Amino acid sequence: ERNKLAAAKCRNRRRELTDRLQAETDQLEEEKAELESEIAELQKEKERLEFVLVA
Amino acid sequence: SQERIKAERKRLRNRIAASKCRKRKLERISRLEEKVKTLKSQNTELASTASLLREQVAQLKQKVLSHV
Ligand SMILES: [Cl-]
Ligand SMILES: [Cl-]
Ligand SMILES: [Cl-]
Ligand code: NA
Ligand code: NA
Ligand code: NA
Repeated sequence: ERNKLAAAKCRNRRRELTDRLQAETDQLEEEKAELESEIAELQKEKERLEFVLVA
Repeated sequence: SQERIKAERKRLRNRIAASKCRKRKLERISRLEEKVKTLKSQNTELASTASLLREQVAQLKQKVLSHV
């Protein structure tokens, strides 16, 4: 009965630091995915150019 | 004399709850900091690989153009 209130109060107190860390984590995850995609594209392009060159 | 011991039990329960809260929060924060560190490292490596690939693609494209 009382646990919901206690946990709710717990998640609210000084949540600026945890929110900041979580946000930074989100940003880094996005940047990671984007970099992996960029590496995939760059590798495909590299292979295609290496294919054009054999001529 | 008897209501007071029950109120002391409630006080102790409150202090225990607050302590467990603080602990769970500190573990969460620590975990998040580890994850941020790991992600920073990984993104540094990936950024390097991407930069090198961009350099290589530049060289290759320059070569392809040289034969036009
Ligand atoms: Cl106490
Ligand atoms: Cl938390
Ligand atoms: Cl700590
Ligand atoms: Na990806
Ligand atoms: Na980039
Ligand atoms: Na480049």
